[PDB]
Amino acid sequence: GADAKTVQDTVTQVIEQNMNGIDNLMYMSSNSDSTGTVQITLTFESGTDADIAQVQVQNKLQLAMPLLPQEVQQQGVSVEKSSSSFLMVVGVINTDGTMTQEDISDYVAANMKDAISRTSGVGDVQLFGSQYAMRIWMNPNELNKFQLTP
Amino acid sequence: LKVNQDGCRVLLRDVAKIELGGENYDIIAEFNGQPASGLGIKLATGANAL
Amino acid sequence: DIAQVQVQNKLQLAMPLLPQEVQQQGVSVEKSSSSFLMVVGVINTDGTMTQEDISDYVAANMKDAISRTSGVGDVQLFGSQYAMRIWMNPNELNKFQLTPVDVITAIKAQNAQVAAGQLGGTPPVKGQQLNASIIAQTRLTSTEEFGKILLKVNQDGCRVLLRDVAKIELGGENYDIIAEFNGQPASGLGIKLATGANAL
Amino acid sequence: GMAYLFVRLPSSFLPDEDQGVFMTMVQLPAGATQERTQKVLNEVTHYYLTKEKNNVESVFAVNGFGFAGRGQNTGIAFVSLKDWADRPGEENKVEAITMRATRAFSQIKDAMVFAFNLPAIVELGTATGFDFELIDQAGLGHEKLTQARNQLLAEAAKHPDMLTSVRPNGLEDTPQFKIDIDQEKAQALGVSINDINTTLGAAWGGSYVNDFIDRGRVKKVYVMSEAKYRMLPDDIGDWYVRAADGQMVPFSAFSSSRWEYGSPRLERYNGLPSMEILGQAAPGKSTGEAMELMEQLASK
Amino acid sequence: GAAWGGSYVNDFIDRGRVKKVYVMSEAKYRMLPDDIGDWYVRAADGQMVP
Amino acid sequence: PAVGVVTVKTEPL
Amino acid sequence: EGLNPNAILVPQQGVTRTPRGDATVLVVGADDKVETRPIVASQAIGDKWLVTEGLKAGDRVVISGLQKVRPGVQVKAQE
Repeated sequence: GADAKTVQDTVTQVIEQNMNGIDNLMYMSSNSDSTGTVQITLTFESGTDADIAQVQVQNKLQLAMPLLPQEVQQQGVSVEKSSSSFLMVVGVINTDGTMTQEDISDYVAANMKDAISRTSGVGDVQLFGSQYAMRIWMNPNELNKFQLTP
Repeated sequence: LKVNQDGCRVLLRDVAKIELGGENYDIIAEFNGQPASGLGIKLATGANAL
Repeated sequence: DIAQVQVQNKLQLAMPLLPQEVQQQGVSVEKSSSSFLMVVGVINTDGTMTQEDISDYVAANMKDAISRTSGVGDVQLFGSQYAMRIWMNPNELNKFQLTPVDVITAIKAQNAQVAAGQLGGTPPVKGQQLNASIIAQTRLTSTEEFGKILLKVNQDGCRVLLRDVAKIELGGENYDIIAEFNGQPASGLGIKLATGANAL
Repeated sequence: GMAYLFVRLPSSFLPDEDQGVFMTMVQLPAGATQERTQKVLNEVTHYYLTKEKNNVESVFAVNGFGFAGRGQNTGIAFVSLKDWADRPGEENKVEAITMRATRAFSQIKDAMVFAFNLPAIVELGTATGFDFELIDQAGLGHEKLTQARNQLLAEAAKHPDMLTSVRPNGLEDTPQFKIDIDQEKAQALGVSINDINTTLGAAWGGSYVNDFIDRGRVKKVYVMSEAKYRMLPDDIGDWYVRAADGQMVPFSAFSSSRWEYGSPRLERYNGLPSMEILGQAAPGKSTGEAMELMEQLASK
Repeated sequence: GAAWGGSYVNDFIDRGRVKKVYVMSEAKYRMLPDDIGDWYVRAADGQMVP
Repeated sequence: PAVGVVTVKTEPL
Repeated sequence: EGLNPNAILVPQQGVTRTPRGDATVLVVGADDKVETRPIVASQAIGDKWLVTEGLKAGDRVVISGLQKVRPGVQVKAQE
């Protein structure tokens, strides 16, 4: 719903104006989007784990948590540590195509994906896809028909 | 949803469409002629490969 | 760091227990030792700028690339950021029968940021060629944009803009500290020792 | 003379040897929809399947996604091959496949599309491309930083001897549509603007509300009206809002609107206003020479 | 306490910089214990009440 | 160099 | 439906809000090196856009190739 300007201000400048006392980087980078997925990338000094400075930064992010728009943290924010390396791609599709890519996505995602995450040796299973939802499609002729607002 | 004093019930299906939902709908990803679903795997640190 | 995250994570257990407003401002959960390092001062020797103005000059401008420098502990701002500071008149509030709470309700009501969306996001109709983003109501920038913020009216439209009862200026987030260095204040900047800093 | 041949030798990093796949970058002009993009992916897909049957063993493209920016004008084809033993011959090696691909790209109209190999440790760039950012420290206008930027893309095009591509990842300032509201009209309606906008992004950005259970699974709830109902600016005028009286109210009762620019993918590097400036050098010239060049053009 | 301890509300942007918003009346308007009586509040009828 | 060039005919409303 | 049938209805593709507060569409030149013309783009109509300003039927407007091409490059027409 919000733009890259709202990304920059309500999210990103919160971080920049909280990325303070930050330790052991090599640098930091970030980008914006109109879609809403803000991404900050944080290149750090080697020799150490991700986890110490991870919890440093994500706990001054914990200091930054009510400063967020309430709505996105009501959705949730990925504050992750991952090295950006794949392991593999996994090809999951109804060859009939009777099911949507969403249908396969929440099929494996609810069903199968999780016990892969209950198996050894996992980084992230990128769900190219998502959960189902209660998707709803209004009509202004119907709201108008009953003199209503969403 | 709303009524009048008669109780003329209004239902959410009467005003809108109910279904399952992608949280986005943005990636039409395709592999070998049909659009296909994909599952990335990434690395566990300190694990094996073979 | 270990006991730091112990205590600050039982503080994470303790977060909603707070008054909501101070955590709306935030908590200085700080692990640091009390070790100073150089507290570098600057001042317009004319003194045309207030110590707030110097503090916001460095704080917006200079301070942060000092935080982009090696070995740094805390960059201590003896000072603060600019803000919005408003000074009411109960004679004028009383003149228009005004509660400032509802004034704040208007402040949120026009100040805030509106998430809008796009001109036909996914999935659009078949044969659609164009999507772009809907652009909507913005958080404000100028104190005259702030100054023209609408308040109560009458039925004719006898409107009330902003302040009209009050006063707009920059906001010292406090006003409590008076430093002085030799005839006038300045900006001393506490560049404190980091833990593992390498000083020379 | 041994020392002469020692100093005269050029250099490189660790090579892009084989991967088994290649990474297929697909870029379109901005403003174009995912439908037209989808058509393009069908075309390119059709090329490397049909006109490249003999070696191509994979496809996977992502319509809508870009690792260079997740937007409607980009797509990626993950294209594998056969066995190495099943691809003997130098034309059956990845680079020449990409050369014929580039000849296809020159043949392909209405596109800026190129495939390649990534680094073996993919987090390093293009291994001929320096990454270059450039940040106005004074806050002199992102748009004017874009003026000086693409100005310095013209300047970056003034030296084809130095570079092989001076290309950015510039996701362009878009035509876009600002809707202004009069508060005295709104107070003349006496209706809370917050809920008007809640109605708006509910119907024009979509509204999450809450969750539920299917078969023991917590799930999201989304609501936004039909594509035909969320398509036009005039569709904006269709939406009626109850006021304090109970009257259904068009947005156009109080909404003006207009167009402008604005880039979807903004960037800030080390928290500082940046734009992505890729560049690969021409072969035979080190990137430090490109540093001396563009840093003496950073005088400009 | 909005007018006698200050009132933060929210933030904004100048030149790309999120900034606080405070409001509390004049020093001469916040000085005396008698000045408390100088403040008037709309009651249930909307009438200013000292 | 060749370009896709589409040309105007606007007869009815 | 409807009013006067002469109505410059170009599809949305060449339609550019250019620059700030403005809207031009780039046509090719007669010597194939392209030639932008600012036009009053009226309301979008269907998959198209009403224009009042200047343009006629038969004007060598484009579609595809606008990104390799800037003003000053010759052009070989395609539909």
